Amino acid sequence: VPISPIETVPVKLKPGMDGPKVKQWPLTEEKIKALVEICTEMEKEGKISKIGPENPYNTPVFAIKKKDSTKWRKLVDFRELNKRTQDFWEVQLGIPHPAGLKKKKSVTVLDVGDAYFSVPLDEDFRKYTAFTIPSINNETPGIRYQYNVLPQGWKGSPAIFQSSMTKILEPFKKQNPDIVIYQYMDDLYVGSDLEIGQHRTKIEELRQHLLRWGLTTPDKKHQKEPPFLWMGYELHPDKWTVQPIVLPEKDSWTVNDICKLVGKLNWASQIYPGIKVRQLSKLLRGTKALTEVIPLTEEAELELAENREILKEPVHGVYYDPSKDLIAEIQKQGQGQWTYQIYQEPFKNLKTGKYARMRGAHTNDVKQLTEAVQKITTESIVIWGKTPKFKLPIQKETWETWWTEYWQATWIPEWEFVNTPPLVKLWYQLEKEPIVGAETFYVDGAANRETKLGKAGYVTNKGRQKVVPLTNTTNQKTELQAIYLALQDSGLEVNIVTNSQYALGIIQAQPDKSESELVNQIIEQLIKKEKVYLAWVPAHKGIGGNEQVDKLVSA
Amino acid sequence: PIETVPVKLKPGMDGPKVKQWPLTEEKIKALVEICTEMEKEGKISKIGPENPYNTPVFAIKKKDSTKWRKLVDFRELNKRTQDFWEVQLGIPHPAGLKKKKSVTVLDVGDAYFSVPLDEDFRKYTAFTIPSINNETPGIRYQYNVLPQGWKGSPAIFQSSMTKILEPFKKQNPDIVIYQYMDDLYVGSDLEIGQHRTKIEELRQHLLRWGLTTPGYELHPDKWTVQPIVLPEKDSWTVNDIQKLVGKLNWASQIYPGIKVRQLSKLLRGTKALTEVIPLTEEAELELAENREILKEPVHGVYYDPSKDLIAEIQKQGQGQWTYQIYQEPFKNLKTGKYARMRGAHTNDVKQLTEAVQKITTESIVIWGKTPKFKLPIQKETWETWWTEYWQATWIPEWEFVNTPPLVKLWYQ
DNA sequence: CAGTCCCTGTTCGGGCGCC
RNA sequence: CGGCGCCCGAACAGGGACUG
Ligand SMILES: Cc1ccnc2c1NC(=O)c1cccnc1N2C1CC1
Repeated sequence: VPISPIETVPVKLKPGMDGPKVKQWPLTEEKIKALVEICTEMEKEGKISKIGPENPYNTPVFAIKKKDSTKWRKLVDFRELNKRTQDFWEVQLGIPHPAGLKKKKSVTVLDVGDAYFSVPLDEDFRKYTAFTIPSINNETPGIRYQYNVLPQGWKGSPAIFQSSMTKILEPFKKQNPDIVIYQYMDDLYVGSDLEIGQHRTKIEELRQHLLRWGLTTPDKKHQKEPPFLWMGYELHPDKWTVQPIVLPEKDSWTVNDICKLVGKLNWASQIYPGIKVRQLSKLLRGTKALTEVIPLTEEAELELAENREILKEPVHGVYYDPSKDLIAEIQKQGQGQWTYQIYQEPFKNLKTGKYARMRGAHTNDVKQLTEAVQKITTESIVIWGKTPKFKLPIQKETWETWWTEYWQATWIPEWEFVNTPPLVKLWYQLEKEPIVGAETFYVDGAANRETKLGKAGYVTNKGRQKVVPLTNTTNQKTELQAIYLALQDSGLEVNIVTNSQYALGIIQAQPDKSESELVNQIIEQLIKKEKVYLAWVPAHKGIGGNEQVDKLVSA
Repeated sequence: PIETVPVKLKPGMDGPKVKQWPLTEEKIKALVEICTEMEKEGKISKIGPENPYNTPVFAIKKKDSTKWRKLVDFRELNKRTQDFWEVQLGIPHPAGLKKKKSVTVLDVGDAYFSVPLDEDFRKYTAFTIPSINNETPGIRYQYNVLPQGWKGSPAIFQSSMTKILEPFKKQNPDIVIYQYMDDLYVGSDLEIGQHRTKIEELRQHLLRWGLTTPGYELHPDKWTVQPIVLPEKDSWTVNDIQKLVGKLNWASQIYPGIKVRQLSKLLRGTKALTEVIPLTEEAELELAENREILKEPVHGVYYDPSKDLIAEIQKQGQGQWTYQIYQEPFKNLKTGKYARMRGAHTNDVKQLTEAVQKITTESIVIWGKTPKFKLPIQKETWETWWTEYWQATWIPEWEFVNTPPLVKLWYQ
């Protein structure tokens, strides 16, 4: 008989399946003789057992290596058993963001020893565990065994651990509403606004409650260690910061250097305001080999520069104060890049960040702002569970004009104006009605699918015509092309009639920037005009100068 | 100690494994206090990692209500029981419900909490209450009684319902009673005072039969259909004839007797857009024959029970929204328009949310079925706030569209 | 009535960043 | 071996327009 620590989880098996039987695959020769003994150790502690007849089960060994260890750690591979074991609802849903933590007067960390081996495996599943691995080289054929606890690299080890642990902490928590625990892996972090000694009181009284279930918590544990080091973070009860970032100054630039660079910049971007990755992100476009050679452009270096000066001085985030409003203010950084800061007391930030993402073939600043505001609301709900008040570089009239005209449903939550140039503007508007006494251009363009060849041109009410031959083009491009013509050749006010539903869709959504140089040009002309009314009619309905245009362009 | 109708996820498919979306602290609190109270009542109970299934949950306040209602998005579960409920037990849909001078919707879902649930099925009601900032892990439950918003819940409670209602239905044979999910639709042609009284009376029926019921009135006899209509004009600019002809071409996708031929010839030269062009008579007669073809009913449009309904919504500006319900393109079972809804002139997502709800409601009152929406909105926008404006106990099916407007002219 | 193209617009498998 | 953030490249849905 062994003994019985803590409530067990009913692990089942994927219906219509049974335990694995496998041949061994290579692992290094020196250290593995050690586990032959180590196995006998576990025999006495309750972590292993065996039976001869009853196990049709066998498992191999394949591993991954870790830096920074002063002693060696044994391991076993259930990968075949893994693939054969029921799925769980995973407990690690991701991690809290430091900026989301409420400020706590006292914060300690207990580290659980024998954490995984401190948890009882499901009685009946215990059977499925049996495994075998080479002695030193080998001598006699061998022997085998089963696991009585949570096995390394098994799925339920993390799920069931986390849940069991949770169950244990629950009564302590309920008897202690104002303590605050958070569990990451095998570490617990406790905190309170109580006084320093009654705090250490509850720290031991909890090591008690953990012990009563058999969870060992040593005293190398440190109140005298915070800042705590967690996932790139440095955490003090009062303030948090990213762990220190090293930016390569290397003269030799390979695309993989720029990659690691960028990753470092974004991670910096959660705290250091105003990080721009754009040109560095441009280098990465469409490269075949990760080892290729690339030079830095003046832009990418000027960015790298401004960024180096941002990283120069250090900085820290505060924590969240639920009593006070959340404030998110966004500044336009240009070239479709955006930055935002989220703070509560002015000039003290919880966090910063970028929104650089260019969405769509043709877009504009209002849209991009709307998007950033959305990204940011989401981030705010995950972290603080509420939406910030927004401070935005856009006139309430600008915005009102946009959202109220746009065909899609669109919205920004409660927000106010900040005059912090550059201000976000709409660079042109199309008229809602035809313009009297403006010349009227009927436009067309056409291309032939086979020859990829075509022409773009127009006819007007004034008698004015044009047809321009064009090479290596498409039907869409010619229709854009014709509108471009009508713009270049027209005065400050103009009505343009197009039968291209495509082109009309683009211009009508009022883009200020495009991937397409031609659209960019159309845009530039659009911005130069005083009044532009752009209309659509169906093709080959014999309409207007379009039947006339159609003949001339289609000829 | 009563029976339990076994239930099965229809063949081949597993339990819903869908992720819980982040909640606001407001709503996480309301859910926590509701589930802890519901645990105490043994309605639901805690679960482990051995249950790998999930349905999303959130909370809402019904229209003009300050009380938090829990709401589960059972759509994936509802699909695999979809076959359970649809093939096994049917609810005949009153074609008269729509003809009532009034229809009230009472929320009877609480009743479902009486009945036990098949013990083998319960692992499929699994839901996580999320935590702010991932501070705690999720609080996970599963359902002991008949879970609200699942379609099996009104299916299994069918007998009991027909029972509790039969006194009233018998005593009041002329009142029409429909049941769609957690909601019961009760309607009558009675003058409104005594209607509201008969509703109070029914509230009493379920009250003394062991039910609680946390305005709801509708007016289906007054529901109007939006016809397509060409403008009445004195003088036509070129631009007028152009917009006319193009619109006319679309409408002719719907009604085939339309001809643009003579109006097209009206557009012949290259003329200034704003020039005023007189209408030839042959075209004038073609146009008038068109306004005519546009007052009739579209050939061959009738509801087909087997097909899903589809609703399309267009944003028309200044608070107006147009919609169309159809099972096949261009054959519309209904077209309509909304204006000055809550959110008008300030929040589009709120207005659209409202719209989706009114459309779903008529869709249920009319075919006893919720439509699948094509929503004129970006995906991300919608997901974020729609969760904020929702007052309904059900959740339609939706997908997202971008349609720069040439179909917008379902309105002037 | 099929079968070709040109646009635009989310989903899924390939490297950095944080464990 | 695994999640998250991002960037990079490939496969499907909507729409347009041509081949008799
Ligand atoms: C890494 C971590 C993750 C989540 N929460 C905490 C911590 N550790 C802290 O350093 C911490 C710091 C300040 C406030 N709360 C903290 N705590 C919470 C327990 C009071």
